[PDB]
Amino acid sequence: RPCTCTRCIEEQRVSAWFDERFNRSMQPLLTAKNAHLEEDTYKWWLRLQREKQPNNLNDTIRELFQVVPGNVDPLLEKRLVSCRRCAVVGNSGNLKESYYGPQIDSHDFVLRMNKAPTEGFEADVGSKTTHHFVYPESFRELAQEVSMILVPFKTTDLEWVISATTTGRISHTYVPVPAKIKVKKEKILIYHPAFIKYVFDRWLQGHGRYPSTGILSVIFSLHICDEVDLYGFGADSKGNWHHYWEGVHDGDFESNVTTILASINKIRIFKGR
Ligand SMILES: CC(=O)N[C@H]1[C@@H](Oc2ccccc2[N+](=O)O)O[C@H](CO)[C@H](O)[C@@H]1O[C@@H]1O[C@H](CO)[C@H](O)[C@H](O)[C@H]1O
Ligand SMILES: Nc1ccn([C@@H]2O[C@H](COP(=O)(O)O)[C@@H](O)[C@H]2O)c(=O)n1
Repeated sequence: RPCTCTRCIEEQRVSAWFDERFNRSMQPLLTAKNAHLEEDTYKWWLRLQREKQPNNLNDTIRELFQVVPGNVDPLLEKRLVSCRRCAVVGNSGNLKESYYGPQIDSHDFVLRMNKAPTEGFEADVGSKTTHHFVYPESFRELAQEVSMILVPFKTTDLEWVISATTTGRISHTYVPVPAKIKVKKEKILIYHPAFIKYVFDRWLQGHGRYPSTGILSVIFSLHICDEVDLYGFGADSKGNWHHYWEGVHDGDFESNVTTILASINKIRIFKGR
């Protein structure tokens, strides 16, 4: 249905560059229904981190959906709203003294990532979080309201969700990872591995080894939201790349994708300081 915002990200024939890349049939979250991967997609995904002798994926996903919800709506019930407005907050130190907190919090969803804190940074980054993307090597404890979106880069990452909410047996991947987390099982969502390959193939055109968490978060919000505003992406005005509180990816090519999306009004970018 056409959205009721000023513009709608889904709208075709605004930009053929967007229409070529956006695929409305993509499902960005894993469910029991959608979890079968095509062989080529599965082989691509195993190659990202090259784990030795991974456990069978369908067995892992079965066990995963004994623990966390296995029948989420893949677009997080976007069907029940007419205009969903989202803020996607990256980690750039361009948010320092930006005073973007209130405008960030004014959105329906606020999506954060990795170990980025809000505590003590609220005036700049906001206090609201509806969804927060993590992987085992870049988790921090989340407030209890917050949906955790696990972005899996290897079979162990799904195993880790199982373990860290239950037995606490996985404490190491390529680095130490938390053996337990406090996040409630009902608040966990799983980014679909096929949607990672869609991001890589169609949005990044095969640039990088695989997509960064920032660009995965952006394309995910193109699908789940009608209006998307980006904060904390890019360097600051002095050209520094640092975090606001403290190769594998092609950051130039990903940056250019977000610049082009902004130019066609499919997102807005707040550049900060
Ligand atoms: C910097 C880099 O290439 N990181 C890769 C690498 O990481 C390591 C491997 C072995 C020991 C230490 C590290 N490490 O702490 O940097 O290889 C792993 C796979 O074994 C990852 O691909 C690292 O890349 C990170 O992956 C995460 C997702 O796990 C995320 O994409 C980060 O953006 C990326 O740097
Ligand atoms: N200086 C920065 C810092 C982070 N970022 C974005 O925020 C996302 C998460 O940052 P971290 O991986 O450093 O936690 C990155 O993958 C990137 O797209 C950015 O675009 N500019």
